[PDB]
Amino acid sequence: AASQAVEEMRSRVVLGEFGVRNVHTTDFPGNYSGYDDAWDQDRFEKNFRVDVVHMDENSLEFDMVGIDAAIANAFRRILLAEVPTMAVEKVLVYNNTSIVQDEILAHRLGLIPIHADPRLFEYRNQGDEEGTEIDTLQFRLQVRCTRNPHAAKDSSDPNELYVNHKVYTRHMTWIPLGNQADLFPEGTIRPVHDDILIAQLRPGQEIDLLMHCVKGIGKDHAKFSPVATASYRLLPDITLLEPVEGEAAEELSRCFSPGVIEVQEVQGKKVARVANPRLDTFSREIFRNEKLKKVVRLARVRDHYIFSVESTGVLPPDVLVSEAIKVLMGKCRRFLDELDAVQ
Amino acid sequence: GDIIQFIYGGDGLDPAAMEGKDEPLEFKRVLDNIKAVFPCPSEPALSKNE
Amino acid sequence: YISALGMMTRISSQFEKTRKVSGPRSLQPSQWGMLCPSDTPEGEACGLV
Amino acid sequence: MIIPVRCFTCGKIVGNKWEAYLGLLQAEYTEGDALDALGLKRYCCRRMLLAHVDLIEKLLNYAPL
Amino acid sequence: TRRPEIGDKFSSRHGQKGVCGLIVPQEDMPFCDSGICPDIIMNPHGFPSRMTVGKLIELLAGKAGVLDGRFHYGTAFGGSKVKDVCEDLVRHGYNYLGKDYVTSGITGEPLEAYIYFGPVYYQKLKHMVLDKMHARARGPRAVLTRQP
Amino acid sequence: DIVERHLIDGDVVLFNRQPSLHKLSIMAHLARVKPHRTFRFNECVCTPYNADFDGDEMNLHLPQTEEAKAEALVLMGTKANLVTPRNGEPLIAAIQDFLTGAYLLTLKDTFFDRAKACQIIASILVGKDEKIKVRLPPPTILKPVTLWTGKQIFSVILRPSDDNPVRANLRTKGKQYCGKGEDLCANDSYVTIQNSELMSGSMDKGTLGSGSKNNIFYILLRDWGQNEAADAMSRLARLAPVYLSNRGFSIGIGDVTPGQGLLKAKYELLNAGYKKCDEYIEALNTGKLQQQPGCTAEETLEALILKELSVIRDHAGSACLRELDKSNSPLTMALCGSKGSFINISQMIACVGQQAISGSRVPDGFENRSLPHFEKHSKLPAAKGFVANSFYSGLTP
Amino acid sequence: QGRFRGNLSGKRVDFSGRTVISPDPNLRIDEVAVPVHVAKILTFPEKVNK
Amino acid sequence: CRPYIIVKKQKPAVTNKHMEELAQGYRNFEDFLHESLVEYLDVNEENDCNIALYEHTINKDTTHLEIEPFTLLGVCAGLIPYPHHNQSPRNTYQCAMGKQAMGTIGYNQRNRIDTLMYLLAYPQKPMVKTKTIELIEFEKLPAGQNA
Amino acid sequence: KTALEMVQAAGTDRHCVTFVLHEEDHTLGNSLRYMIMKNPEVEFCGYTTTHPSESKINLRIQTRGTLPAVEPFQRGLNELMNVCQHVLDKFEASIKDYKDQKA
Amino acid sequence: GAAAWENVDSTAESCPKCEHPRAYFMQLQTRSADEPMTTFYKCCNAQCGHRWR
Amino acid sequence: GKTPAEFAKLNECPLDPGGYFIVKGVEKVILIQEQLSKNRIIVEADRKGA
Amino acid sequence: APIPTVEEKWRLLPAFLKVKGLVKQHIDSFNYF
Amino acid sequence: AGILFEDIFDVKDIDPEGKKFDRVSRLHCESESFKMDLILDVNIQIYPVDLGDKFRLVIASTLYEDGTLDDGEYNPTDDRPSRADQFEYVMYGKVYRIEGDETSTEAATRLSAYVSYGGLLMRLQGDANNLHGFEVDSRVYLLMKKLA
Ligand SMILES: [Mg+2]
Ligand SMILES: [Zn+2]
Ligand SMILES: [Zn+2]
Repeated sequence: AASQAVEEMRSRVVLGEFGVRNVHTTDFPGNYSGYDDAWDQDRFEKNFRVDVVHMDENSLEFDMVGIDAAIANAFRRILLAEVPTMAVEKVLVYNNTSIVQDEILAHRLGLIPIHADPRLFEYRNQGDEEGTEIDTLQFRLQVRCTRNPHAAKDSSDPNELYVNHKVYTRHMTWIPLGNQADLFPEGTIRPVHDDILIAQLRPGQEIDLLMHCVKGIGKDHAKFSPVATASYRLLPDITLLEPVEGEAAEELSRCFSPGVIEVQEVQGKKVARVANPRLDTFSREIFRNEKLKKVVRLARVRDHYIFSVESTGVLPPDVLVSEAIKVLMGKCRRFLDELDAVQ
Repeated sequence: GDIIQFIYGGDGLDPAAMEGKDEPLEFKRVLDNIKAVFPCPSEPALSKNE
Repeated sequence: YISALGMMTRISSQFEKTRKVSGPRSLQPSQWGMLCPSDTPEGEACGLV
Repeated sequence: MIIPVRCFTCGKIVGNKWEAYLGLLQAEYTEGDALDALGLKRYCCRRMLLAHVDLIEKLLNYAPL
Repeated sequence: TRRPEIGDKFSSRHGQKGVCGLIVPQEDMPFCDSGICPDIIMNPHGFPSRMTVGKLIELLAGKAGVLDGRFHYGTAFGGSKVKDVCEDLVRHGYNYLGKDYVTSGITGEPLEAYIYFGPVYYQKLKHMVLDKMHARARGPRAVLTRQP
Repeated sequence: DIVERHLIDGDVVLFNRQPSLHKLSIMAHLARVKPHRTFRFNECVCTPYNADFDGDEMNLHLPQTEEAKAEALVLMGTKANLVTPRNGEPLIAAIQDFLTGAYLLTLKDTFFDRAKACQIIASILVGKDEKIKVRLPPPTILKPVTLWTGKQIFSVILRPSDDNPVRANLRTKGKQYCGKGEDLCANDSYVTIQNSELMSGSMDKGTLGSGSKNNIFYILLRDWGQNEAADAMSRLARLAPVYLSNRGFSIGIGDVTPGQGLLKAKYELLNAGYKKCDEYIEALNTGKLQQQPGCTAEETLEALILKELSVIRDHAGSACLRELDKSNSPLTMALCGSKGSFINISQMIACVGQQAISGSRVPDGFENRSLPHFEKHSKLPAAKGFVANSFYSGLTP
Repeated sequence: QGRFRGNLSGKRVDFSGRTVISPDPNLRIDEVAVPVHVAKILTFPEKVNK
Repeated sequence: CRPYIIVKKQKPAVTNKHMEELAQGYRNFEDFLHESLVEYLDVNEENDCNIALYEHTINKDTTHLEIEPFTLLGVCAGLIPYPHHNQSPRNTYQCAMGKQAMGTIGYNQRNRIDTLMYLLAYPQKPMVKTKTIELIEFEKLPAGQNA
Repeated sequence: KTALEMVQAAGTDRHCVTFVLHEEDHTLGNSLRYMIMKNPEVEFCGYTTTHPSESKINLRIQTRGTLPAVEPFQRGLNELMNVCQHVLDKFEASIKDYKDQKA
Repeated sequence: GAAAWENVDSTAESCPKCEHPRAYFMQLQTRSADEPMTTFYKCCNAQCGHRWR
Repeated sequence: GKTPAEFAKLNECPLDPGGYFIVKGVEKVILIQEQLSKNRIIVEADRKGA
Repeated sequence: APIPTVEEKWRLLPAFLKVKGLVKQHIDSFNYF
Repeated sequence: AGILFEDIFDVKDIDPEGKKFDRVSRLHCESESFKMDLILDVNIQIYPVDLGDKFRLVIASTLYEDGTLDDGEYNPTDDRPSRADQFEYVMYGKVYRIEGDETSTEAATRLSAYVSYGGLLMRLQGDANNLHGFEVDSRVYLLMKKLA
């Protein structure tokens, strides 16, 4: 009926053959006459929930129910650009004989993440390029490539010919200042992956430099982005308008993901159904089969967002989401304080 | 000082200000715009003679 | 590298822009399998290089 | 001339695996299973590790030394 | 060491010469279901008039290649056909036409129409605004005629 | 005292391109400063400058006299030169990525809720428009759901505020007008605006573009001055991109692929045309062929073959346009007229037409034949320049 | 490049610039953006008044 | 002059066995020239001869077979992926821009000292590469990236 | 110096207020737009960006009756504060429960 | 003669002037500054003489 | 007749196509000239039509 | 019954490039000079 | 009681020229009491209709049955006894054209009202006696309810 269509438009997002419909969020007071879409904190707190389905190192997957697309996009953008971290900006070079350009070398060193906790540091004030113990870190790199004194006569591979020919990120050493040695235990301040290839050297060449790691946000530069990929997708809910049986059911299993549609034998005949719509990617291949277009209906839930966040190793992603929420709270508090100062 | 034309194009109209196809105005569109912008509901209609 | 490799196989015309005849500047069927039809400098040298 | 640290689109650290990728080129593994073992689900990192050319060796062959 | 900025000319291996008009942050950029954000945004309006279907074919072949770890050939009057790359796309789980479900990065809501993503070979040209910008003060003049 | 101040906002500055064809190639604008390094301006002025943003350099001259600055602002003002003196047709108007956006906005299928409509309306409240009332129009459908159509949002551009005295009125026909609708067209191609409010029709290049008269901006310029038309154009150029980005408009390989029935019709038409061409060849070579009056026999054969090939092309294009479904980006762009046409779509999808050199078929460069790959004295279609396949399926050498 | 055509009918001037263009819809049709680098070079002589 | 495979009695002179022996190294192109299998043809000479683009196009009156169609394009046009799906002015502009595209020049570009040189920081070989690219070894010296 | 208010015209009416927010982007603008959009006494709400070069936004609010259009702004700010506190607490509880059940 | 004159392709189309089936189209591609092609329609059954771009 | 290692010892790229002379340090390339074939009768229409 | 087609026909092209082709023209000309 | 028109119509055709749109269809209806033809555009996605369905339609000047013509603005959040409460599909529009029938060259008595529902057309044609009160450029409401 009409109420069914209204509910489908309000709560579901249908994906047609040529375009997507019901993409706009409309649950606002005044849009729907037969519903009280006015804000209610109690109903919001009741319907909202967060369930983590997978959480390991540098990877987090969790479903949020009850939140809106605006707040989800805000969280995503805060995580992508508005989370402060520690990265290298200033590079002091001392007789670089490497073939790699000094500017390219500094740019590569800037992209290297730092395992230092960003909350324990503060933003560097305008000026003061020397830097203070509170808001700076020093990483000294010094690699000299020379021929191996003892090696084979042929030594076709460069590994046996020379030593330290590949300057990995493990060669750099953190130099504490003031009381950073006592505050930070040994092993905490270090490169993240310890295996990043910075450059390759030859005998006679040498790389000597000092990196001044400072605080910054991802909006200013991509090197401060703590997350590699932080995104969210709507939870698919594949529904079957008519029961699908026979060999066409197998076609259904070949149209969608192998892990969403499961087939079984109720009375010896094959019948397909939805097992786990989470693993589906919505390739929209079911539209290729002419017969099976009128039996399925691809849909997305408007208030069920699966967030996937892959951290770069600076800190676990749960703390990243917490810091994003804290940054949003701080922005709200700054705006409230400004409004109060105006009045 | 020799005069080329006693009047430019025989009428003296600006080609850039030509609102019609080589004509200064299009009476139908102007009349429709006048009717639409100034609709008088408290005044009666007019016959041919009036 | 592509620029030098292409310039190493360039051919100029005898007219050398004496008059815009547009005859030799066109693409003739005789260039089949011998000269690249699409490759030509854009500008006044079109059809002569 | 060298493998970049981060991918252009996403930004995941991908240079540290480059040598390992070369190691996966020294074993029986082909391109696909190597990229799968490297944990590159998104095709951007796969493109970054596949379409890259290692010209650093040819340049160091012309290095002063 | 020059960084791409507004005014840098770019080619696309298909004659679609372009110029950087705007640099948007990553947060303003749309994303896929997996979280991929494409780098460069190309105007579709240049396709119908310039009939550059070969660019779309190259995009599809490159997407299939980066999916299956292969190098599809674009040989003239030959090369890999559309059917093979479509089968590769339907095997790897992506759409067989390149168009995918894309959510807007700014509003956070999905787009009405599907967007065409794909890895394309972009090449930068020597024509940069940094070497073409030229302003003129009073300055010197010529000896014969006192003109700039 | 004379102080040589830096170029700041509000200074009238010239703007010129090296190839100057008409007077509109060099125009005076208001200078603004930005941290970037390029000359940025509204794209609606790209038509007089004939620019395409493909690396073309542009000149900029700054007068050093108050009289010159005033003359530049008055005579060479952008708002005062919206029409060319050649025939009075407006040049500064909507352009690509603006015609298609406004066309998709003014479609009858578009319906927006309160939040999205409010966002789209507020997307223009910048600059001098920061101190005007929004004047949110009443919704059309309110009982089941409260929705605002795209045409009301487009009309908001004409009359943003309540105190705005602009009352635009226009009544004209579009490009896809059926000829019998008269504001009742099935394609909805009859443009009708009353009191700066779009009543019916779909905006396209025929009404928003710089093609010819009956443009809405031209009517605004002629009926309410230059400032109102300039403000309306600014609001459109600041509204259309936002909606076009928030909606999504892409072209894929599936948008240009042919259909099954299209391929069948193409095959049948090619077979019929080849049979008719063979019949004409046999009639001319052996026997008497009907000579077209005013020309010889061989020219008559060439004209008949060209006519048959072009008939095949037009029929294949009609079949492709009939089989193409809506929401197709090339088809939508051809309907709105922003870029491309039905001929380009037919050439890309259905079939490429006869390659005509100097209004004739490909001449025989070799002896009695165009290429050695064909028989001598053979006047077959494909042997003389016809292209059987399309760009999608691939072209023969 | 003679006196008549190269030095009388058309001649080079100062206080001018040449730059690459790029689209910007956020600006009015009668407005144009000028880079800061060119703005710091091109100067306008203003007379001091009350 | 251009090489062409001699065709007699509706069958090419070159068979699969000859190509296998060529691949294994038993013969070279000069051996094909000597054994009356491939011969050079001039424009005036090919004006009187009949050429076929493919085997399915071979008819009774055929004297030579085209070796490869994509050899029609030169060096720059070979860089265009699927050039037969694009407009010819587009291909011309693409060749003109590729003649000016920045990228790596050679292995000795670091020691080379020219008046003006443009290099790419992170060059990448194209994903959709033509056989001409592999023949000219352009993949070893790319002039662009994949985005 | 960050957030300022602009009246609709010289009349200095409080019904239509344009908040100019500096050092802001689409994130907080859209979040506040969604949060204050559900207010029943708001006729029109809408944010926009002046220019992508500068980091400032303009958010116009027009209420129904004689509301100063500043009180709905603070109401939406407090509501977003409450929503953020709730989602933070819920996420922390979920992470703690997951880490506990993992062992 | 009208019979010899109607040696054209376009038949039963929609012209932008009177919207009638009869038509006489000419397609031109000799423009490099203007990337799109060029049309010239000649709608003439009742001797209207329609000639535009 | 040199190996890529011998090219590296001489500071020359093996992939360099060559074919150009080196004079005063600059690289000059002699373009392939195209000319009408000699010793051949050419029949053509005169400027007057003969 | 279509005529069989040599699959590796394009292999005739690299063998030709080994002695002639891109740059060998000017080289052979200067050597003959 | 600003009821300008009231009748019951039956749909004779859904789309005479095919499904030209997704959310909008060109309804053609005929009245049963009078000889009133109706060409209408509505939103079938929120209000679907069928060929064999009949609906009672009312064209009113105001949405309040008490007679108060205060329609300067409309707030959807208002809760009060109104005409829309007694109907199912309400559209707010503006009558913008009145045109006489051209078929009857003499003794013509049929007129047609063209109304724009924000691009959704509404042509109501019939005897001029039934169209009493309709004036050009007049903002009105349309209320429809399906019947058994
Ligand atoms: Mg240009
Ligand atoms: Zn990546
Ligand atoms: Zn007609």
